[PDB]
Amino acid sequence: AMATRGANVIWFRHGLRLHDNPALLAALADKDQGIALIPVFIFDGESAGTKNVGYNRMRFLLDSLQDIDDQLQAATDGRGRLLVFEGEPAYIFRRLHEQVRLHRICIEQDCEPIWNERDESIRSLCRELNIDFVEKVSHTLWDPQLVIETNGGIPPLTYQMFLHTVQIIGLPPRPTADARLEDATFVELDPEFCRSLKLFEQLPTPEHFNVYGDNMGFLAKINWRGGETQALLLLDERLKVEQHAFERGFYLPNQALPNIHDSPKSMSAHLRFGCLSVRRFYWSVHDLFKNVQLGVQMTGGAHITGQLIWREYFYTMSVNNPNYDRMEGNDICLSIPWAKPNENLLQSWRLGQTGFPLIDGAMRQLLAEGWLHHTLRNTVATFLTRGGLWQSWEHGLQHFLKYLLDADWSVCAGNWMWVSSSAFERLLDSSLVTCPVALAKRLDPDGTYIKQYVPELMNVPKEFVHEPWRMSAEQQEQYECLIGVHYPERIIDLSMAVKRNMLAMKSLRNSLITPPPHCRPSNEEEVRQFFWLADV
Amino acid sequence: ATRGANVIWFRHGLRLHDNPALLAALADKDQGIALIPVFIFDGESAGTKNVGYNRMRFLLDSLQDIDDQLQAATDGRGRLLVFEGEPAYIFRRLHEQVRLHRICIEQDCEPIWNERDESIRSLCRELNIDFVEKVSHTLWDPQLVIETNGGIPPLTYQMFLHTVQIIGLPPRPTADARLEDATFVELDPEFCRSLKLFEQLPTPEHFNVYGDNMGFLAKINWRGGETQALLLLDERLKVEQHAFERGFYLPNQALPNIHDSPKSMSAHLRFGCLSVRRFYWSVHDLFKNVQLGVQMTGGAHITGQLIWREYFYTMSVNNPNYDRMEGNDICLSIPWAKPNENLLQSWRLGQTGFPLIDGAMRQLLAEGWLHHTLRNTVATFLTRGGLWQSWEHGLQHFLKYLLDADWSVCAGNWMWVSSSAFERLLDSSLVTCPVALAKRLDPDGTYIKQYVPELMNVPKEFVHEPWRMSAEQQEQYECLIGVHYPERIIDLSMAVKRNMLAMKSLRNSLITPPPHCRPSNEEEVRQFFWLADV
Ligand SMILES: Cc1cc2nc3c(=O)[nH]c(=O)nc-3n(C[C@H](O)[C@H](O)[C@H](O)COP(=O)(O)OP(=O)(O)OC[C@H]3O[C@@H](n4cnc5c(N)ncnc54)[C@H](O)[C@@H]3O)c2cc1C
Ligand SMILES: Cc1cc2nc3c(=O)[nH]c(=O)nc-3n(C[C@H](O)[C@H](O)[C@H](O)COP(=O)(O)OP(=O)(O)OC[C@H]3O[C@@H](n4cnc5c(N)ncnc54)[C@H](O)[C@@H]3O)c2cc1C
Ligand SMILES: [N+]
Ligand SMILES: [N+]
Ligand code: NA
Repeated sequence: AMATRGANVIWFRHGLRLHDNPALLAALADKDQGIALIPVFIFDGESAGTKNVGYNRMRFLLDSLQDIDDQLQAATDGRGRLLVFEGEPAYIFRRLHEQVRLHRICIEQDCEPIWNERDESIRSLCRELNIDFVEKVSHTLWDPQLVIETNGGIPPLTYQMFLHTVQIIGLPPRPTADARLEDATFVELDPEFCRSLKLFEQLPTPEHFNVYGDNMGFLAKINWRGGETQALLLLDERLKVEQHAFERGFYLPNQALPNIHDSPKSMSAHLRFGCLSVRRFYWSVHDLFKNVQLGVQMTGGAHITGQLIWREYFYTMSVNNPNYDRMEGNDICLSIPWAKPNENLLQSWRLGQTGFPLIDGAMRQLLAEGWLHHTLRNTVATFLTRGGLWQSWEHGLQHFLKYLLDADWSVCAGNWMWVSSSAFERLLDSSLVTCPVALAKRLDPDGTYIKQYVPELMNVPKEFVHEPWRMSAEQQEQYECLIGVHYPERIIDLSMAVKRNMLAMKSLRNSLITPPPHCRPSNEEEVRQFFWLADV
Repeated sequence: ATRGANVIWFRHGLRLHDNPALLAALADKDQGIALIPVFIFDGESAGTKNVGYNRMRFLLDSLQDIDDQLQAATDGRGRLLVFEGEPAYIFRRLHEQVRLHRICIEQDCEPIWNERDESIRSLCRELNIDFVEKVSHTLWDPQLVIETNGGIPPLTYQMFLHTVQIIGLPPRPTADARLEDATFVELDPEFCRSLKLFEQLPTPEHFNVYGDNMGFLAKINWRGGETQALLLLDERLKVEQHAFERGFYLPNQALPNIHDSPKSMSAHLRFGCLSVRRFYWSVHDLFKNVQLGVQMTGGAHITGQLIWREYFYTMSVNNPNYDRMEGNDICLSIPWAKPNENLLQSWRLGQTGFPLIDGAMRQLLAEGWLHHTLRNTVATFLTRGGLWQSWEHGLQHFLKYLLDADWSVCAGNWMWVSSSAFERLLDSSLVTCPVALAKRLDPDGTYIKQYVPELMNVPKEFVHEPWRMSAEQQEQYECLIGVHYPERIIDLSMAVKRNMLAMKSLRNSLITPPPHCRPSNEEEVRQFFWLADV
């Protein structure tokens, strides 16, 4: 009877939330005619970033599915559930269509080109089966196609060009209303069909996908809880923080040092899985201040609002570029003659065995927890590339894409290229941006951060903790820390590396004479904010 | 002959643009009511009581500007009439010659102008003259702001913003005045003589003001008047545009430039050569159509600067004692040292032996304008950060030699800077150190060698701390301390200890801080002083 009436699918990939979910609303729009809802997620070997993934992000993802499932049950008195499958989407959806007739398959759009093949196969399937393929934009602030269209059919390569494009377009859509689940119908599937199509009964663990709690030697430290429920708690906290900050005259972040000793309050992973709607984030910041805004005069939330648009910028840049995550064949990235892969240096970098305390601390925190402050992401990225080992950013990106809790394909690639390959931004070759030691004394004066993530430095006194090599032979003995034994010797000479790298970047500028269009800082001031530079 | 005429009486508001009083005066043109443009040197109007050569010249420049514009727009028919004498007496005598239907003025909100204005109000009642007053010297009607804040002025800049956020945007500038078809009066030549109507604009010397500023030849770098004001606004708008395009918003991003071109409109704003509403709205309209929600846009800081001016003007409105410590409820009573006339005079003359202080005080005498950071420096040095003398001596000297010198803005800043005992950041010799400050503000001593000529030959390594030259170096560079350049008049190290202690005692004797004019928070201090995040 109900199986004859039919159903709509809301297919989660990203967009892992019930709030501001226009695809979900569309799936629910046929309630009146008794048409059921089938909420589903499919472990694909790909979807939601599961191809190149580590334990920390796997756990975060599983947390977010568990959250959706929980909310589903709670609001339907147990009738509704998240159906989690493992297998190929086209195969799964064709079989499900047989069991109960699918009126619509509804998705939140995934604008990155690495999702095009997956989605075309479902679009193609929907044609053959006469299913309505409903695709709604809500992972990004605006319809990236609209932005690209308004910018002459190509993507803005510069943050400021990006703002100039959306200023023409106007404010982004507000979040949609909440979904009404109380009166939804859900399907009972045949238990033998469920066995056959690999419908999980309990949500799988990371180990089931052959992903274990060991990140290159480090015991995974789980400081975040994935999911829409947490995402909304974190939003509240951040809105309060913004309010206090404004009240106390703090506008731009340059008015306070980056704080790397901070609690795990970041919503970056939540934004990447859509546990938090970026439109809800944008608009609740806007509504919090706009009332108290007086003309063109500074109001609250200005910077945080711009942060969201940085996300928008990189996502949008990627849309029509399958080569976004590499240098060769990528026409928005400069061709820079990086050194040949040196696996020894690459592993040392990956492991936090470089011999520069701050780099090592950042990399080890990365492996353990899967999240770094923007400023530490700059520092290890700069060190790996232009300001250091002169290794291609592509090695850095593949490492980040695995061990970060966020690791948005487009955003991670974008920041990597922006930082490493903007040859014509000469500030970026300066040592105030390069020097990991001076930056350590600024970010971590007392060695608190360094001693935490580089525990062999624990007894080295504050005087030497940033520069353990300056200890004498005797001192290294006294503090149980021998350079080349207990803690690695610096794997490269930074001063000569910087001299060599500048020359090479200047030589590259000379051969182009004129800068081709590439992903780059809008201007020098933008670089200064972006690296949180100390006036100087 | 009972035709009638309206007076537009300039005191401040020295401009034809955005002049609702002028517009009101012109509004009867169709009934053939003439216009009589009037300025009166009455001993005090437009800050002419305690005035030096430089500002008198700026003022005369602005009067000349109005007169030239009046002539150019009427083929010589319209003239600015400038009298010397007492306003009530002058308007009474004028009214006998030609019936006055209205006397129109831009409001002067400072209490120091209440006696003058009430005397004309009273005269208008008696003579059946309509006394018309318009708000256009300030952004909002200061009375409204005060009513909105519980009947008392906001003592804090943030409290002030909070108060105007409730009221909404300030009025836009008015349309331009249409003078071409206007009528003017020809008075009786004898009446003109007996009433001391000038034929040519007076010079400062007519008022016993001479081009010598405490031994300093007056250097006129500024041109008074609306015409010049409108040009400077255009230049400034282009600056804001380029500043926004290159990413600069808060300007903790750029060092203060103390040796910049004479581009400030501070004096023009004080005299009303430039409408503050035109400034506000020109900035706003430049960026609002490219602002997206709550995101940063252009002109944020400059707009705020206009608000600081509003903040201080408003605060003074109902406080005749704004310019002094005793009897002044919004100023903490601080036990300043009794006057030391030698030290005060050394401060005025730039004979303190600290190059930056001396440089700034001499620039002040010669040119009558200083960068905000230099005003801060010489102000904390006189009081609190140095000599421990009352800000009152600082104010009276500023009110004389500055090109701007708004009674309320000047007093308000002097108090904010000198007497905010509870902002401990202001205690730190690190924001009171003129040597460290000079090395940051003027690394090559370019500014110092200009206004302190005797240091001209001192190498860069020594120009900020000349006393560090050996006997031989002092001789070689023609700068003997105590001889060519005075010895430091005070030991700052010991002074800072002494001063911090006194301020601490003050804070400790008041268990709870009374309401007083003060910074809103530490971050505000940081921007106000242009501090290096250190
Ligand atoms: C080498 C490198 C790789 C990076 N990879 C990622 C990534 O995979 N995913 C990711 O979200 N960010 C990435 N970033 C940018 C940035 O460091 C993180 O977004 C930031 O650290 C998140 O912390 P937060 O939530 O407290 O940021 P906030 O300053 O509080 O900003 C809030 C949100 O705005 C967005 N945002 C902030 N900065 C950027 C930025 N530079 N580019 C794009 N969006 C931004 C993020 O969604 C962030 O969560 C990378 C930066 C570098 C240098
Ligand atoms: C002891 C002391 C006395 C002062 N006396 C005066 C004075 O008599 N008249 C005066 O206009 N300013 C005064 N100021 C404030 C300030 O230094 C000047 O307004 C500024 O130097 C003018 O330069 P600018 O036009 O380039 O400023 P901008 O930064 O370009 O600001 C533009 C306008 O905003 C207003 N503004 C800026 N800062 C302030 C401020 N702190 N308080 C009130 N308004 C401000 C002024 O009208 C100024 O012209 C004083 C400051 C101190 C510390
Ligand atoms: N969204
Ligand atoms: N003169
Ligand atoms: Na993110």
